[PDB]
Amino acid sequence: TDRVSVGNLRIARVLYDFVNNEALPGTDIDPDSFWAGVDKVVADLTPQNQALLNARDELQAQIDKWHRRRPIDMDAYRQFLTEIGYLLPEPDDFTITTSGVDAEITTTAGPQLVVPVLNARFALNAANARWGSLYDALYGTDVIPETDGAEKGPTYNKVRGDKVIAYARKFLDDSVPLSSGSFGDATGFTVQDGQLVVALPDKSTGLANPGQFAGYTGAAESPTSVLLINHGLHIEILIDPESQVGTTDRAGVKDVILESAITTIMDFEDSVAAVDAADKVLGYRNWLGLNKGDLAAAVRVLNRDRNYTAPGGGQFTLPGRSLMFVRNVGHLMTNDAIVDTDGSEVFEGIMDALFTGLIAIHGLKASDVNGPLINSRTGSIYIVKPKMHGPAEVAFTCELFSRVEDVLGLPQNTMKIGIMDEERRTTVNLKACIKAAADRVVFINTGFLDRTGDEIHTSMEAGPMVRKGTMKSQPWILAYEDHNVDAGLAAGFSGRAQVGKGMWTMTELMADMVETKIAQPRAGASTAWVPSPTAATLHALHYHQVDVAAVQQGLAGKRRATIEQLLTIPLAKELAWAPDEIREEVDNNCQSILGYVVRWVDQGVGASKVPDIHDVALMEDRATLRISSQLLANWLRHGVITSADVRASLERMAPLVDRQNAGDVAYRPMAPNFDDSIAFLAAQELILSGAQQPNGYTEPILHRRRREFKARAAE
Ligand SMILES: O=C(O)c1cc2cc(Cl)sc2[nH]1
Ligand SMILES: [Mg+2]
Ligand SMILES: [Mg+2]
Ligand SMILES: [Mg+2]
Repeated sequence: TDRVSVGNLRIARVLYDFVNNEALPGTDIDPDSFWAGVDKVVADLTPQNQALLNARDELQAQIDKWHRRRPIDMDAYRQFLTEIGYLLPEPDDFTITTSGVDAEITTTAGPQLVVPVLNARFALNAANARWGSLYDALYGTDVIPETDGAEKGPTYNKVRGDKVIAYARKFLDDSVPLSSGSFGDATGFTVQDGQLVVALPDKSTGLANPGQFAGYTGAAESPTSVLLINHGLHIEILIDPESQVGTTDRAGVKDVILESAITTIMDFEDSVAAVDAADKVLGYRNWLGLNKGDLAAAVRVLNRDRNYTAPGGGQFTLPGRSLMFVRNVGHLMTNDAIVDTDGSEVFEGIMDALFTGLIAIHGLKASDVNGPLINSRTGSIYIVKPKMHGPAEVAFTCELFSRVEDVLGLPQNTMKIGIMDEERRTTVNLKACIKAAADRVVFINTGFLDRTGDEIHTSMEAGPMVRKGTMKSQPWILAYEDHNVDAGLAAGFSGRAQVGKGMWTMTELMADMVETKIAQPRAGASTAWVPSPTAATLHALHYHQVDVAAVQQGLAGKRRATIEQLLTIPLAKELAWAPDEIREEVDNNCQSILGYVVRWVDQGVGASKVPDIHDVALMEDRATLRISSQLLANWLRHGVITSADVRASLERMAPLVDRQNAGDVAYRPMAPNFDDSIAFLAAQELILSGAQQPNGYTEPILHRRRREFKARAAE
């Protein structure tokens, strides 16, 4: 065929081989029984999966027709959504009962990294990013300005280094204050009677709160490092007077190390391009290596844990790696990794649950067959499930997980669930969605891109929508952000599960990140997404300056969003825009699509630093495609713009995207032979067919074009 027959299934040999030879050994699950369970799970769960997808289509069909007869009566609109089953009754108050959850999630607040699992070295970097140098972060980025004269160059600018040092000293004052004086005047550190004691030029002092002293290394009389704790996060003062930086430091300090990326999401969904059996296996194989703890790539090796000395005691170890979640794909797509007897593809999410769940077994244990490094410490498996619509699709995820756990021979509720709030039918039924996963949920979060794509698609027929930039401050999205935090805290998330907020996408603009991203913890988010290990470290500053626990209890019991605000469709007003503004918005959207699409389709890259139309480096996932294509399809549908406008724009934008990828040998230009670039045709189709797509999802077209490209590369 060539495939492996097991019941109604025809399994791609690469997958069959990978599973039996690499993933199964060490798990004590008998191969023939694993494959029987797979057959059974797929046979039993496929019908309901399909039933859900159909229900999505029926609802959207009803809304499309409703809008085609029309301001908007919100009373009648709201009651329509209730009649059809879109808006469901808000259940009574409850508290989640999820148990066996790691410390990283229950108690601590901090940055959360996301990385495409298909890139080993990015995945490895993310795992080791649990601890990072603040000096390197401050020195290498624009947090410390190049004026003056702190300009960066080949040589080490000693002027810049002093700025870094002073910056770090201040942070210490702010986060672990001394009873008198400041770290900036320190001459040394000693450990007397299980207390940190700091040497001043005048006298000496202790911590204003001695309980913030976590541990140390070396002799108590002359420590090689000091370990501090604040708001659950650790701070390490590396002390070494013989160091280059140390010789010039008043107290011999070499560096300050911050606990940064507390948890990481290894991503199988929107940051990766994976359209067939071969791609899935490359992804499963890295997930395997991460869980074994033996993954290593050729630039290297997962960092082992960090050992310290307790204040008045023996040794203790702290986790050196970021706690790994995995984002499986959602309920939509199928993949040829497995087909049935009639040749139709199996649902890709069901597959991920089985395989990523199986592979995750190796991370619950350290052995010669399971590999040396453990992930979860409380025996959990953390799966973020994206793009769910409403509480019934959450319950289906519960059931899927529950069924997988039987096949894997795991205790029930082993497989925990991160509910991404990124679709409108979830937003407005959020409390119900959490309720359906009440014994499994460990995470909710919000974002911009997917949610705004769905916003636009759901109300496609209602009229033209505001510009993408404008969306970020519209009533619905402000309500959506608050209503998430509120639903969460009301379900008892504080001290139990993460409340997360979106990615900082501008990877070179770190000064701005430090200035503004502090808004997310101030809004009571226990975690938020960062695009790099450097960003994780800088964002960790915010959890020191903000007591997320304190903020969360202050927000307790508040109902800051109304259903009316959630349901306020972002229609543009009359007149609204001038020609030049319209063209500018089209260009920006065609550049966004083209810029991301060309690397996805031509090179199978789903996450990278893509310069936007103003050459700013952005790190967005595939959901950039959905928001951009839906906005244009919306503008197209209501005659704000034409198909020829869109094509003229794609043709204008293409050569810029081309020259923006000049430093690439494997890059192939889209201009001037437009109609012969699979990437180009993919970008054009995403728009002109955008309105027909199920909920505006881009994967159907995208996967097919990537398949088409790989097929032409087979000759
Ligand atoms: O929501 C976003 O903008 C966003 C998500 C992800 C995942 C990555 Cl890996 S990079 C990235 N950006
Ligand atoms: Mg998304
Ligand atoms: Mg405090
Ligand atoms: Mg439709």
